[PDB]
Amino acid sequence: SEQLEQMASIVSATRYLKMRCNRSDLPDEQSILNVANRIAIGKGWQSLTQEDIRKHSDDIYVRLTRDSTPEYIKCREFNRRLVPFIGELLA
Ligand SMILES: [Cl-]
Ligand SMILES: [Cl-]
Ligand SMILES: [Cl-]
Ligand SMILES: [Cl-]
Repeated sequence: SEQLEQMASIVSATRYLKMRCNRSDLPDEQSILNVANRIAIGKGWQSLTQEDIRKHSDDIYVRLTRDSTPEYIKCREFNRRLVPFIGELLA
């Protein structure tokens, strides 16, 4: 599912920021998943569950850690790209 792929990618990138890019300001995993579930339900996505998003996000995260891009560039790319989602997270 592309909606699941999308949501899971946003959640895994946010985990990457928290774990490897010092983003102490971001909410916890439960909060992030709640917000992803809220967002999905607003977008009319009824099939997506927090467990589906969480499981796929785990798998994406592993792929992200293994990617040979320098870690600091990963951080810079995600910090720029997640600005909208982080606004929903902190709202
Ligand atoms: Cl950092
Ligand atoms: Cl759910
Ligand atoms: Cl769930
Ligand atoms: Cl590196």
